[PDB]
Amino acid sequence: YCSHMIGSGHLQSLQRLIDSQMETSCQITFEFVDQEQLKDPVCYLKKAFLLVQDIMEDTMRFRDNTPNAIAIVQLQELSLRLKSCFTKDYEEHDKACVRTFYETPLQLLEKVKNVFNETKNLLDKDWNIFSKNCNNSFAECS
Amino acid sequence: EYCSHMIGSGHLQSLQRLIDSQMETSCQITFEFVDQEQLKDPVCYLKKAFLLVQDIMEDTMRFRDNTPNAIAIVQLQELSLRLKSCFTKDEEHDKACVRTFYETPLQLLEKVKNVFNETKNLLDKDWNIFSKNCNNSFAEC
Amino acid sequence: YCSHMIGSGHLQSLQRLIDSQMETSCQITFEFVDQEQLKDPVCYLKKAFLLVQDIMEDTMRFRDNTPNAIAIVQLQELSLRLKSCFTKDYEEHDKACVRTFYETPLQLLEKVKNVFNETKNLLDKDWNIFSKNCNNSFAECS
Amino acid sequence: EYCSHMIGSGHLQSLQRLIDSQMETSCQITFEFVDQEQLKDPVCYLKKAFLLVQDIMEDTMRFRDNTPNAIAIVQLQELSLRLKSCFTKDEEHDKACVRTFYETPLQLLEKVKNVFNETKNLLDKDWNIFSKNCNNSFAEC
Amino acid sequence: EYCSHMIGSGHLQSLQRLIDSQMETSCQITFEFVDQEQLKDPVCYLKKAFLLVQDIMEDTMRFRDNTPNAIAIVQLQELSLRLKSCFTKDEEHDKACVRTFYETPLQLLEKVKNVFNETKNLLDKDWNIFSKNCNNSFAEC
Amino acid sequence: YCSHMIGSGHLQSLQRLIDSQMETSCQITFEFVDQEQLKDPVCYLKKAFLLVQDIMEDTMRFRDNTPNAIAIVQLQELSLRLKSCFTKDYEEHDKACVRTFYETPLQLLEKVKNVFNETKNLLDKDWNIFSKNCNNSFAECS
Amino acid sequence: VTAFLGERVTLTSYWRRVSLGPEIEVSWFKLGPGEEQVLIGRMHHDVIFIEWPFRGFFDIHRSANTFFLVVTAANISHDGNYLCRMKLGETEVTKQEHLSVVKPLTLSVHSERSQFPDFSVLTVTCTVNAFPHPHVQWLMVMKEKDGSLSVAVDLSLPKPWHLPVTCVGKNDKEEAHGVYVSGYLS
Amino acid sequence: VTAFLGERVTLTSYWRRVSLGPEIEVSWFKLGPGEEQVLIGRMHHDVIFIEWPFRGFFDIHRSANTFFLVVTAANISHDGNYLCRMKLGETEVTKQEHLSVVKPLTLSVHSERSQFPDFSVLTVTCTVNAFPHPHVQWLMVMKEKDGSLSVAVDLSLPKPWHLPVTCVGKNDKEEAHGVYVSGYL
Amino acid sequence: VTAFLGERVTLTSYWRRVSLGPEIEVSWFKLGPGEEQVLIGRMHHDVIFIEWPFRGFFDIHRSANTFFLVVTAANISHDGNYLCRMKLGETEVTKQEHLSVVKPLTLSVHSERSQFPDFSVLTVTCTVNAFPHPHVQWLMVMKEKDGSLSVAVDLSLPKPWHLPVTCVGKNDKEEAHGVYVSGYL
Amino acid sequence: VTAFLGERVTLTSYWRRVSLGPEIEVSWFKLGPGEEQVLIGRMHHDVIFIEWPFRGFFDIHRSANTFFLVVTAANISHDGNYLCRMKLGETEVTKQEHLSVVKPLTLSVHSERSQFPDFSVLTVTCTVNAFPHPHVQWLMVMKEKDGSLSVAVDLSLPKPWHLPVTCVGKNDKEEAHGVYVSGYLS
Amino acid sequence: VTAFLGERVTLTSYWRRVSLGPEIEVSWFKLGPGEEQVLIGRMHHDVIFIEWPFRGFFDIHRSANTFFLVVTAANISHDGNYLCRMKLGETEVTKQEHLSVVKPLTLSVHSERSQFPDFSVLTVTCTVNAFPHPHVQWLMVMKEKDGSLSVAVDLSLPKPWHLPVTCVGKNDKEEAHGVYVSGYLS
Amino acid sequence: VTAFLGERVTLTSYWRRVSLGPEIEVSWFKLGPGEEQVLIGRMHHDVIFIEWPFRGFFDIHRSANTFFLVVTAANISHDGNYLCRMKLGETEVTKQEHLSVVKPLTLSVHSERSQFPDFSVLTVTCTVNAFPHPHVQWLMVMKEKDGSLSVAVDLSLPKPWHLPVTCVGKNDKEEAHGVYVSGYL
Ligand SMILES: *[C@@H]1O[C@H](CO)[C@@H](O[C@@H]2O[C@H](CO)[C@@H](O[C@@H]3O[C@H](CO)[C@@H](O)[C@H](O)[C@@H]3O)[C@H](O)[C@H]2NC(C)=O)[C@H](O)[C@H]1NC(C)=O
Ligand SMILES: *[C@@H]1O[C@H](CO)[C@@H](O[C@@H]2O[C@H](CO)[C@@H](O[C@@H]3O[C@H](CO)[C@@H](O)[C@H](O)[C@@H]3O)[C@H](O)[C@H]2NC(C)=O)[C@H](O)[C@H]1NC(C)=O
Repeated sequence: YCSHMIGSGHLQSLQRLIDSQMETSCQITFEFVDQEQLKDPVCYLKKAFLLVQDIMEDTMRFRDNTPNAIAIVQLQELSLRLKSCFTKDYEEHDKACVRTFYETPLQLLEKVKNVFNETKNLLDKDWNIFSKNCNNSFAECS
Repeated sequence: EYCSHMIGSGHLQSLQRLIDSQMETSCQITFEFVDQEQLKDPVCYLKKAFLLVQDIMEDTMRFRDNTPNAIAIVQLQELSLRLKSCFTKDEEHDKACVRTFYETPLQLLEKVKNVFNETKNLLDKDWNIFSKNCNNSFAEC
Repeated sequence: YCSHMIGSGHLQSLQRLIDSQMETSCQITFEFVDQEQLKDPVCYLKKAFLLVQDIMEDTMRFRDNTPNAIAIVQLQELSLRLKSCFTKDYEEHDKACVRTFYETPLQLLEKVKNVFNETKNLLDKDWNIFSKNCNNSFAECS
Repeated sequence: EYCSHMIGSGHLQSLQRLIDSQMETSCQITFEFVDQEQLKDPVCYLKKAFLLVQDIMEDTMRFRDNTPNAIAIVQLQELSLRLKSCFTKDEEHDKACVRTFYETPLQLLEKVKNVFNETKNLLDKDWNIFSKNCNNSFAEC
Repeated sequence: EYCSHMIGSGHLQSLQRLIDSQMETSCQITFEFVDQEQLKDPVCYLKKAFLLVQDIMEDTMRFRDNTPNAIAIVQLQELSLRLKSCFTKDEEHDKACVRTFYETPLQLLEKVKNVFNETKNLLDKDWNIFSKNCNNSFAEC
Repeated sequence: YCSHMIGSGHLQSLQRLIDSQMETSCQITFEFVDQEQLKDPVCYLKKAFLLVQDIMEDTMRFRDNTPNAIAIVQLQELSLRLKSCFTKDYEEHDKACVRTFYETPLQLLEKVKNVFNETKNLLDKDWNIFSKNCNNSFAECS
Repeated sequence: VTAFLGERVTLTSYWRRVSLGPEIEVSWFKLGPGEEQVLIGRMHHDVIFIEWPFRGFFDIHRSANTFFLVVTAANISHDGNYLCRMKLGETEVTKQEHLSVVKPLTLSVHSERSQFPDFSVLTVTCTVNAFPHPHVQWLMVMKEKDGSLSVAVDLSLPKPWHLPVTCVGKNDKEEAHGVYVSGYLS
Repeated sequence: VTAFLGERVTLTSYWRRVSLGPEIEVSWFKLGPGEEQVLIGRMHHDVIFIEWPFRGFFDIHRSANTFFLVVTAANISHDGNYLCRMKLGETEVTKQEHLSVVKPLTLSVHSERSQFPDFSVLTVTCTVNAFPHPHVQWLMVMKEKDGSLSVAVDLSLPKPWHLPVTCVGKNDKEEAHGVYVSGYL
Repeated sequence: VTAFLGERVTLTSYWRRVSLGPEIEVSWFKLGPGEEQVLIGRMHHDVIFIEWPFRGFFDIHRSANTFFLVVTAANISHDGNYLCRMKLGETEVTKQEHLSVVKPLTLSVHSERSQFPDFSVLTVTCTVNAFPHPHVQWLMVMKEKDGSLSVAVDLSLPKPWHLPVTCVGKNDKEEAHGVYVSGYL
Repeated sequence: VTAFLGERVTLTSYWRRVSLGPEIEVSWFKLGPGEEQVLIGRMHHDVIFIEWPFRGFFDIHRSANTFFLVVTAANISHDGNYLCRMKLGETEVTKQEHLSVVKPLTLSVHSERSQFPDFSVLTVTCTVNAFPHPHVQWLMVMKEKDGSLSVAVDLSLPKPWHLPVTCVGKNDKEEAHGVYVSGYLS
Repeated sequence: VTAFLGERVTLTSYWRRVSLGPEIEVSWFKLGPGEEQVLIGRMHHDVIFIEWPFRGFFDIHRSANTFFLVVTAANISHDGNYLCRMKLGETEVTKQEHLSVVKPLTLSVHSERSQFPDFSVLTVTCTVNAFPHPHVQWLMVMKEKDGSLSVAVDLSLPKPWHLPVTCVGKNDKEEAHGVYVSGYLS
Repeated sequence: VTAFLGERVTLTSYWRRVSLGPEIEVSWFKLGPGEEQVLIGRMHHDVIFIEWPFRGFFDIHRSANTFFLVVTAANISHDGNYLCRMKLGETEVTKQEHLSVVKPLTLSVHSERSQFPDFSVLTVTCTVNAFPHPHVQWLMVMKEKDGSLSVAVDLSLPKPWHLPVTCVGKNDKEEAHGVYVSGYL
């Protein structure tokens, strides 16, 4: 039942955010999963996804009551549900396998989209996928 | 007479749709624009501001081709191409009265929106307004 | 009776001392009343006079038994009498309102003569003049 | 013959009256006079000493005009003016045999008194004494 | 043929008598001799060594005239004078193959004794031995 | 009986040692009686002689069983006897009146010969000569 | 721009097209005399390198399309014109800036009395050190190590001294006064 | 981060929310031992001021929510921990970065023959001056002014001298070899 | 007495009786704290000898009953009390004089604008170097090598800068003003 | 002979006739350029005197017929030819010696990476200080105060760095290698 | 006059008419070479001022009609002629004085023995430093910083040394002897 | 032995038996106070090595059973006791020598006349700088840098000055005289 928790309409809105942002040299600092340190395809996503949600509040922001601002609140509402399709692992590992990037906002959104797109894809195959205790795979990161 | 009916309400809306769309950040950029303090007259301010806006959009506002916003820009440039006729030209004062602003893109779009909106309102009031040759005002700069 | 304590013959001898001294560049140091600090005409003289007497012993000196040496002893004898026409004031003020001068001996004698001449003059008017307690007028000096 | 009776006893007295009169002090002054050591002969010593004394009184001994002492000096200069005849002159040795003394005025007057007194006594003994030409003695200096 | 019978046993004895006689000390001296390492061939080694020994004795081994040892030296020089004929000569290599030894006199006499003794033994074996011209061997040095 | 303790044959052997040594620049250090410090002809010899014997062992050396080596042993044998013709003086003075020389071995032997020759000569005159207590004459040396 | 001595100051330049920042080969220069161009430092893809002479005195950094030449601490030598040349491929664009350095003037007054023939002639002295244009004047040039300019003037006052007396010093539009009022003695 | 000697280097800090850049009161420190704080410089609303001690050695500049600390030219002194204090009103956030400065090692070889009791013992010397961790060893600590660390080792070879001989020097992962092949005599 | 820096100065003492000058054994001292005595020089029968420390700085000469102590060129060190000891046989008389040395004040004004948090606060500085008593105050201590005393004061002016501003400096009775009228920008 | 830097070294000479030692008037010289002869020191009857210039650097002593010129401590200046002239009466004999001084080479290797336009080009440096003949070479001149000779060579390696890389240094027959194996970072 | 080195010395002058002292404008000079006149100091009405060069080295003071030029401490440079010019109104009078400075001679004797070919030749040395005229002589020129003059002489004595030996040194009329009596060794 | 300053000097030691020279392990020391040992150099089989401190100042060489210690140029420092340690196997013999360095005395005479209270007292001065034992006295200690000892004496002569006056200086047996005959004035 988690396979169709993430609606297709959600990726549609995200694509709009991307295709609706202005192109510039501008660059910012944001937290995100260290891809090199955490290479396991499944645990990487599980962690990447949970991370995006904390990041989303203060990173992806728009004027209140705008089409995009609504798109963001919808993505948050979506997570409140998903909170069940994931199992708690451990608190030590929050901020583990995480690094920092200094890159353009468009490049961030591309990462966020990519994370939502792959996440949805994996869920379609198996809705029980993100119940995994990745504690051991988190341990390698530093 | 025909200038009054060119800048459509719809154009101002799309500009707002671009602004509302933009993501808020501390990011700042340098762009050319009219120095409001250096040249304070409102009528001439719009007059010169406009000539910059046309060269501005090319380098400043960019979106992936065929996106709602990229298309929105094309509608504005076309609008501007025909509009140049409704304005009298006084080109020596180019590079004069222009100052560089280090400001966020939102502040920019707000400046551009302000120009188009102020323009529309002023044109509606008078289609013959822009016969003035503020060459003297430019000298004040 | 003090008005005619100072004989005219005394000033006569003093004038001789002056007109009988040799003119030179020579200069000496002697004590004398500070004229600027003590400006009161009456107390200035009372103090100037008493001061001249101590000064006279060691300042105005001549070969023993000469006309001038006698003139000096006569001036001293004159004072021993005057000691009554003056009233004691205070001992603090001895060496108060007094300064030092570096000038020629002739200039000293001119000062001494001047002091005797004015003193005699004031006494002629009032013989009770130098009974004044000038303690207060001495206090200003420094 | 006439030289013997010129320097009066009265003149020596007045000189003493000036000396007795002077006030005693540490004061010292520089004056020109004959160097006694450099030229030791007593007869020639008085001879030269005299020529200096005449130029000396003008600059050295001064008193207010018409005082007993100022007049006393005039009596001595007059005395000296006529006396020059009783002395034979040998002028080249001028500036020679003269030394500067830094001494008290009393010491000076004593030197001058000594000269006049020694002179009078020596003249009384011999009026013809000063025929000698000590040019040789001056060379000793 | 005649060379075989020249170096008498008696000569070797006297050399030993000089050696046995010498007083033992740490004393060391510098003398010229053939470098054994530089030229290793035994037959040529004796050949050159000999030419040096003749110039050597004059400067090296000295005794008071007419002493048993001084006379002993004379018998050796005479022996050497006639011996030169039994040796073929190859003089350019003089100053070549000679090295300086800083060694005790006993070590020297032992070197000289060794030469004469080795010589005698080798001559006895062959009187015709010293026809070789080791000019090539000298070049090896 | 000490006069003919030192045979003539002994000096003969010593002369041979000298005339049988090689002449060189070589020089060595050896102890020997200070001639200047100890000038007394009799005590000088008595001390010079006793000194030569200690010196002889390690100074005058030759290959074992050679003519000269034998000559040395004979000189030592000679001393073992003479030990009676001399009287003990004092032990303080051993190494007193002694100095060091840096000279050729031939010059040493000349000194040794000279010492044996003069010693024999003095003994011929008086065989009781070397019974003298020279302690006092040793004292001057330093 | 204008900046005072020792202060941090920044000259800026930028690339018209806002899309590009790191891609631009930035290079700042120092206009010496005779239109000489002394390379201060460079930047490209956020790899900055300052020539060793200017090292520590100048730095370059970027934010989006804008490029900054930061003067860590300005000195009088830095007064002059600078140049930023930006290049994308074969096309190049140039911007020119004039940094005017200023050293706030220092007006100093002091006096000393004649020692001969008497002690009656008092001479007050007014000295003003500033940059770029010091100037001193009484109301009736030396170079320093800093690179600044000192200049001074004297005034002689016979007794009676007509005090007070004022001297006017100024650095262009900057200005200050120095007034000698009374002596120590009288 | 890691950087070599003399090179330019930048440490970064940032504000969590991307909305704010200038509003943040940024201030960088140099952490001495005991995590003691030495003020390098401050920034606020793009007005920067570096303390005179660090002037010319360090600079601060901003881009969006990011805050840069620029090391003009790094020296050994700079190696250590740095701390950024970002304050907005009553809230304050601290971010810590570690700058590791490195001086490329310099391996040197040199030999000497014993002068007593003989000239038969050859002692070859391998010297490696690096930072932070120089190391030398033969195959069979002194402090400099620049702040680096020199270390050396000797190898004694009795006659006959077994050559070649190799010494391995290295600075952590950096590494180089020195080989004495033959003597002059 | 009072004298300025570098100038020539003379303190005097004298004998009570005018009869005697040369006979008196004159000797001058420099009184350090605690009225301690440091011998400057002596005089007797016109034979003078100055101690080598003070040689060239001080001299003694006589005129009649008077005795002069000449300061060739006065420096701040000389400021203090001096004591003359005049001895004739068994009697001895002491006379004390005070030399006050003065360095004409030097009033200087200079300004700077704050570099943090903004460039809006102008701090003007008034510096007065004098002796013995420098003093500075705005209208609204360091020791030098020459021995003088420098003192300064700062005045902060928030925008808008209320100019002119006057600072009053003075050295006892000596006095001068400094006025900052306008900035460069 | 051959001797290394700082070592004690002795040149010798002697008199043919072994009977005589002190009688010989010995005198050593230092062959400067142009067949110049600089008197080092003398000896006769065991009375030695070294000229003050060489004092402490050279000494003379004798043992029998042999004469020794001792170099207390050799320096590069001492490399050259020496001369001993012995005289007995009017006849003289001369001996010549060549002292070759040597300073064991010092091979040093080190690297530093480009700071612009990137950090990809690593340049290793090979420096060899020796005497008399230093020589450096990569396998793909300055004078020191000691009197020695330093020489060095550089090698530029674009990434990928083809490490290891070897440099060969040598002093005539003396030789040593320096190999840079790996960088600190990668 | 004559005065020794370091001593205080006074040159004097005076005004004929004994009535006047302060009224006279006194001025002392220093006669350099070529009849040059270097103003030392001045005085008038008891206001004295010494030119800064001579400051501390010279001082002027008065007593009645007499004027004094005091040399605080004499040095060799001060040897020469001085000039005092007194002026009352337009008329002037001049006095000239010659200050002869003297540095008491210093006679020093010492020896050293030959180091080659033997130790038999003893060379004694006699050195005399004085001013103005030093002179040394055995019985069988350098300038110092003080301004004085040093001069010395040597004597070679082959063994037997004919000691004692005397050297005579003198500064004009001043004189002293130095006698080497016996060596340390014999 | 005894030697003068700057001269070359040699101390000697030797082996008792004349048979052995090279075999002996020779080593010389410089005896500081307390008979403490400072190693100068060693020799064995004609291989010599001087410690770097004494390098150039001292050398060792051998001739037969003798062992020389050569002082290139002697200075005052060298004066003292030296000790030679000669070792052969289990036996060891020590020989001690004393080097007395001497600096030829330098006698100097110089005079001054009193400057106070008058110029009547002439004080002549006799100065003798020698080593090891300088001595001065009139007929009627300071240490230098070279290590020698200077001493002087003053003689006061009231007017009339009784001249000549003689001062006798000497360094042990070495001796010289100084005579002041007349003044300049
Ligand atoms: C102000 O005046 C005083 C003197 O009243 C000066 O102090 C004195 O300065 C001199 C040298 O300038 C000192 O003498 C020196 O002694 C040293 C050895 O200690 C010597 O090497 C020098 O050649 C010189 O002779 C003297 O000791 C010192 N103090 C006193 C009390 O005499 C002072 O220098 C003057 N200036 C200033 C700025 O204070
Ligand atoms: C007298 O002779 C002695 C030696 O017997 C001299 O003392 C020695 O002097 C040398 C240098 O002149 C010292 O060596 C020096 O070491 C320093 C480092 O501490 C170094 O920088 C120098 O290059 C030099 O190598 C030596 O330590 C010293 N003492 C001893 C016992 O060796 C002395 O200099 C001679 N002259 C005098 C006036 O004493």
